[PDB]
Amino acid sequence: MIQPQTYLEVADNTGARKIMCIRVLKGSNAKYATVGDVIVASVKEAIPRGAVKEGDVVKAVVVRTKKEIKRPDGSAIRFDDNAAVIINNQLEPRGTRVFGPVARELREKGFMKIVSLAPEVL
Amino acid sequence: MKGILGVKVGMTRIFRDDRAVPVTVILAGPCPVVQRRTPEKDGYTAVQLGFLPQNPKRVNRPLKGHFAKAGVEPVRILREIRDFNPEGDTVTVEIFKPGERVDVTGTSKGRGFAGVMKRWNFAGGPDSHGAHKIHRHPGSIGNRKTPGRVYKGKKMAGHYGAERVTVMNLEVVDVIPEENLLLVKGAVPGPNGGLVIVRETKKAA
Amino acid sequence: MNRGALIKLVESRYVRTDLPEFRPGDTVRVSYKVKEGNRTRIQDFEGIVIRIRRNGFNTTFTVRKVSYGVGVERIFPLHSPLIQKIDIVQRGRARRAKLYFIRNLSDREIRRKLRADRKRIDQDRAAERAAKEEAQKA
Amino acid sequence: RHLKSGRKLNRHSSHRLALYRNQAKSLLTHGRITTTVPKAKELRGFVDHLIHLAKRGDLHARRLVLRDLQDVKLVRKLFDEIAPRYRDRQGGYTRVLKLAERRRGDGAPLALVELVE
Amino acid sequence: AKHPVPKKKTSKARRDARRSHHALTPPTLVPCPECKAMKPPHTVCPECGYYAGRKVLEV
RNA sequence: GGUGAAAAGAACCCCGGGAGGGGAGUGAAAUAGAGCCUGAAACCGUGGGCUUACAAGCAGUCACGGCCCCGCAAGGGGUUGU
RNA sequence: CAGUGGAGGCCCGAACCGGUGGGGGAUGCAAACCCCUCGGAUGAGCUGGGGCUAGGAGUGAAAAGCUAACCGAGCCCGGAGA
RNA sequence: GUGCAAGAGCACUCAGGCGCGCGGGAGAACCCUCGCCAAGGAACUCUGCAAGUUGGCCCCGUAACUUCGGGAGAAGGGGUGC
RNA sequence: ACCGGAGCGCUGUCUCGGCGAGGGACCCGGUGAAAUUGAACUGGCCGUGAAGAUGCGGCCUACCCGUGGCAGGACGAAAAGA
RNA sequence: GGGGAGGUUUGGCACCUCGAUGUCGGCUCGUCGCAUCCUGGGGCUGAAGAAGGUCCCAAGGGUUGGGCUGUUCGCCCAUUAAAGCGGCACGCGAGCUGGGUUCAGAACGUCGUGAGACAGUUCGGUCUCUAUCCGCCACGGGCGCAGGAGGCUUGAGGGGGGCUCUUCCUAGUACGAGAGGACCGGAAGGGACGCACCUCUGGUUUCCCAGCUGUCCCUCCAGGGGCAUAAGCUGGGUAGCCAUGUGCGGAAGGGAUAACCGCUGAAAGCAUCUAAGCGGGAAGCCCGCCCCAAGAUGAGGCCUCCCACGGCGUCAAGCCGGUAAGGACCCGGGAAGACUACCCGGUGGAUGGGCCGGGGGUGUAAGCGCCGCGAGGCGUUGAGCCGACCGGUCCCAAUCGUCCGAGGUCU
Repeated sequence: MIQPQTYLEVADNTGARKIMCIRVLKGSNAKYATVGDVIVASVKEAIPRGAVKEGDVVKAVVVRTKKEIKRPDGSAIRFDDNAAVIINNQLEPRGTRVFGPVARELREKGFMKIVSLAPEVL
Repeated sequence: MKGILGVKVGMTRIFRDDRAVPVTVILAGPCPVVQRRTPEKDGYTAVQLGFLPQNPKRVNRPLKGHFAKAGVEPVRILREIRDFNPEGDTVTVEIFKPGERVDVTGTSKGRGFAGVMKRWNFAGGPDSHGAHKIHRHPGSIGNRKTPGRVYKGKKMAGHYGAERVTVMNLEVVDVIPEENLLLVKGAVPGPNGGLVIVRETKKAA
Repeated sequence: MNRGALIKLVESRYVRTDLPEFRPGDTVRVSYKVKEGNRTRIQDFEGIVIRIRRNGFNTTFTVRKVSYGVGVERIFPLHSPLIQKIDIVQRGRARRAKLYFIRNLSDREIRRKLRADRKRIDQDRAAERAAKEEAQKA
Repeated sequence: RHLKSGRKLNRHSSHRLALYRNQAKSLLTHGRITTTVPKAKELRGFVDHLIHLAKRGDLHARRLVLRDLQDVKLVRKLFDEIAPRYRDRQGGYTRVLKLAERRRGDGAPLALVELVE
Repeated sequence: AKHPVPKKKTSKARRDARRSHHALTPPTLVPCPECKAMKPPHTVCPECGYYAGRKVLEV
C-alpha cells in the first residue's frame, strides 16, 4: 500500500528515476493508494539532464504496485516494484519512454496517454 | 412480504455472465406451513414455519401434531415471518426467483468476552515509550470532579459475537430446489449449521 | 443436509476437466483476458509460476513471470474465464510448492536450480502416440 | 472463543508428548493404568490410535511408532503379541474408566486405562 | 494495600449476603446394580463395580 | 498467679490412629476436670417469634393497623404494615 | 628494507569487579533485587587475613558523601517530667 | 567428554547432582515473557527510547585528518559445508 | 556507557493491528494477608450548603443478592501538605 | 456614544481543601453548548448565469497527514465538500507520557565581600500492580407474574443508526459581447465510516510434512529420540481465528414544523403571509431500518399439555405424601462459554475417541534394485505420513438409574 512516505521509482524518462509519495488525491482521509490512483509527490531522485530536477514537488498517478490487485473478475496481479507515471498541474505524462508492464484497469479510468505508448499492458 | 427459513453453509465465487461472484449457500428446505396468527386473537398476521425433518421420540408431546393438521415437526422446530401469509401448503425454497435482492436473519457466531480495542476498536497504543501494561486498556472513561458519573453504555470490554441480526441487500442468482438450496451474494452470519431466514427486500418497501 | 462436502461438490457443475496437467515447476505460454471496453481478446501471457493453493473449485495459481521492467505475478482462478491457459515447457524437479525464494535471485542461479524430468516428457510421448493407438484401438 | 479446534493439553509441548508416550509405555507393559481425567481422555485417543498403527507389523510401524517411543522388549511384546490379539478388532482397543471420591488433597476425578480384550 | 482501599468497615449484613451466594451443593448418588448401596452417577465403585466388575480388591 | 478441705486429680466399657469425648466411678459440687473459683463486654455461632423479594435509607420518632407471646381485669412485652 | 624480540595506567573478550540506557518487580525473592544490554577489562587492579584512625572528630580521585539500613553532625544512658 | 580459530565460552552431554515443599481443569478479557507478519518504512515520539539488521573466521580493500602509534575491523565487498 | 543535528541499511516506534505461545488470572482442591475502618438500609438531574451531596430539597431509575471486568466520584489511601 | 448578554481569556475577593485536589501540552475515551466551518434551507444584494457578500433557520452527521518548536498560542507544506469557536480540576498520571516542571549534583550567564541566592540559562534526574460502596459493561443464581408446564410471539420503553464527494447524460442548450457556464430528473465511481463473512487475496496455525547443524543415547551402519526456547534452526502450511481481502448499511417513503414564500380576509370601505381557515417548506422533529426488551410488578397474548382429593380443616384459608404434562442430577459434550448460563445429543445414538472413503499439507520418505572409490543418483513412487475438515461406521465411553414437580383462591 502507498502511504505518504514511500519511494516510488518511475517507469518512464521524464527526467526522473525515484521519488517519495506525498498524500494522494482521493478523500481527505483516503490515506491509501493503488493502481491508477491520483497521488501528489516530491521527487527525491532525478538524473542530471532532464526536464524535472531532483527534489521538485510535482504530481503523478500510480501504476506497478508492490500491493497485489484484485480485479472485479477474480483475477489478480502484483508488480515487483512501486513504479508510477508523473504528471503536471494539468494532468498529462511529462516524459515519453514508458518502461515495463501496466494495468489495463487504468485504461478504463482514463489515462490513455500512457496506455497508447505502453509496451506491456497487463 | 414473502419468506422462508434456511440453514448456513459455503460462500464460493461462480462467474455469472462474465464477472466473478462470492456465493453463500443456504438450505431453505420444506418448512411446515403450520397455521397463521390473526389480528383479532393476536394483533397482526404471522405464519409459523418448521423445517428439516428428524424429530421422532425426542420432541413429541403437544406436538402441534395437534395444531390442525399434524405433519410432525422438523428437527429445527419453527419460527415466524412477520406480515406474511402464503397459500396454505408447506412451502420450500424457490418461493423466490433468481436475480433478486432480499433480506436475511442470522445468529452471529459467538466469540465470548473479548478485547476493548477488539470489540469496539479503541486505539490503546503504548508499545515501548508508554508502558508494558496498558497495551490493551481503554485508557480513559470519565471526567474529573464533575459530572463524575460513569455513563451508562460507556462502550466497554466484554462479550462480542453470540448475537442475532437481520440484514438488507443480498443478490441471489443461484438456487437448487433439486436439493433445496439458495445461493446469494454471500455475507451471511453464523456457523455452518445455525439459524438463517430469508425475508423480502426493502429498497423501496 | 448432511455432508457439507457433498453440498459444495454438488456445486461443482461449473467444472473444467479438459484443462492441462502441471507441477509447480515452470509453465509459460498464455492465459486469458478482456483487454477492452468490449473485451474481445485473451492475452497470451506466459510465465513461470509459484503458488498452488489447493481447494478444488477455488483452488488457484500464483504465476510468477518477469518482463521489460521487472518481476510480476498473475494469479488465475483455475476454473472458467481462462479460455485455454496451456503452458509450454512444464519441466519439474523443484523441492517444494511455494517458490518465493526465486523472487530474490532470478537469473543464472534459477536456470541452474531447474531441470526437466525426462520422465515428464517420456510420459507426454507415451501419451503422444498411445493416443494414435487410442485414435485406433480403444 | 479461542478454542474452535479443541485438543486437551496444559504443560510444555515437551512435557505433553513425553508424558503421552510414557503413559503409553507404562500401559503396554501392563494394561490397567490409574490416572486423572483429561489425561485419561486424549490418552485413550492417542494410545489407542498407536495400537491401531501397531495392529500391522512392518518396519514402517516398528520404527515410526518406536521413534515416538523407546522400549524394544516392549516392541517384541507389541509387534509379536498385543497385535495378534486385537487382530479382529478395528475399534477402541482401550477403554478408560473413571473413579469417584477423586484424588485427595485436591479433588480430582480419576480414571483407568484398560486392555479391553 | 495500595490506592483502592475498603474505605469503611463493611456491615454484618453484607458479610452474610456475600456469603449468601456461598453455600454448598449436596453429593449426587444412585444405587450399584448387582450389589447393595450407592455409587455416584457414572461410577465403578470398588466395593461394588460397573458391568463386568473390575478391581474390587480391598479388605 | 488461685481446682479442692484435701488429688479423692477420673480406672473399666464404648467410637476413634491418636486427640477428644460419650457413660460409668469420685467429692458437698466436675457450670471446680487439670494453666480448671469467678466468666461479663465487644464477639462468632445454632433454635425460635415478628418482619423482609415495586423499593430512595444519621436508620429513629408520633399514631394507627397486622401479628405472636405473657395478662383476672386493666394492661404489658415485643415486632413492624403505613 | 628484513627479522627476531614482546613493551604498554595497550586494545577486543570469560570468573572478577563494576552499573550505563531499557524493563521487570512495587502489602517484592529482596528494608535496593532478577532479566537485556553497557563498561573496565595486566592495573590508578580485583581480594580472605591482622592493626589503627570515631562525633565539631575521624574518612573522603570531593556530594556537605560515610561512620551498624533516617548524617548539614552517630549509637547508648544520664540533666530530663528541658 | 565430543565440537567451533581458540578458550575456565557455548550446545550436548561424562561422573556426580536435582525436578526449585501445594495440584488438578478451563483454554475469557486483560498483564508478564517469546516468535511470524502482507504493504509503507521514523510518518509515532520530548528522544531510533526500545526491539530488530550486522555478527565469528579468512580474501580484497580503507576517506579526511594526524602528534605517524593511528585512524581500522574505517566504510565497501567475496567466500565458509560435504 | 557524556548533549544536539543529518544521510545509509533495518525493524511492529507509528498506520492498524490479527493469530498463536507458556505463565498469572477464571472453575474446582489444601491454607490464608494487608493498609483503611463512627455507622450505614450507600443510584440520578436541577438547584442548595462556609463555595464540589446517596444523606437537604422540587424531583428521577430501578425486585433481593451476587460474579467477571473498566476505572469517574466518594474533595481517593499513602502525611498531623515535601 | 450609550445599553447588554456570554463567565471561555486576563485582573480582583479568599471560603470547603495545609490530618494533599499532583500544575504544561500529547496518548486515549469522550461528552454537553450554538454565537455553525462543510453539508440542507430560504431571505436579500452596489446578485446576468458561474462564484461571492450578508441575515435569520437548522447539531443530523462530519471536521485530515505532516515539518519545526517541550510548547496549547504559532508558522509551513500536501490536501478536503470543509480544515469550527467553546464548557467539564483550562476533562480523563487509583489510565498512559513524567518530555515541560520550582529538588539536592555539576557547569554557565548574574547579584553579593562571601555561605549562597537571581519570573536567567544547561545536562542528566524513583508517580506507589489486588477496587470497599457508588458508577458503569456484560453473566448468573433465588424469586416474582394469586392452576403446573412447553413453544410461538406483541412492542410500551429504550439503545444503535443519520457523511460526502468525483466525472457524466440532459446541454455548451438558458442567461452572456465574449470568457464562461447552470437549475432539475437521472447516472457511474471513490473515500471516511458501522455491521457480516473466508469464497479468492494476503497474515496466521507451539509438532501437520520436508531440510540441516553441535550432540549424548538405542544398536556399529542404516534408522531414530530428546536436548539446544518457554518449538534447536530454517523451508511450508489446513480448518478455526483475521484485513488490506469480501457482501452490506447511512437511505427510498408517510406526517407534523423552522425561518421563508403564498392563498382566500377582516378589523382599518383601500392593503396584507394573520389574529379564523387552506397550502409549500429543511440532512433537522416522528415513523418507515436493526438489536435488546412484559421486573412493561399492567408482569401481556397465541398454539397447545396434564389434570382435579390423594391426608387433618365440613363451614374460612392453611396444609400434606406419592403421582400428571413435565423437569432436575449425572454424563457425550458443543463454531456456545470466565464458573454459571445457553445449546446440542445420551444405547430408542452418530456426541466424543477409534476406524475407513472424500478433503487438505508435504514432495518419491523405511527398505529394496541398479551406477560412481565417494558426496549422492536413477527406479521402486506423487509415495509415505497425515491437527482440527466432510461423512460412513456402535468398535469404546454417553451405565444402572435417582430426586422434585398440577391434587386445581375468589368475585
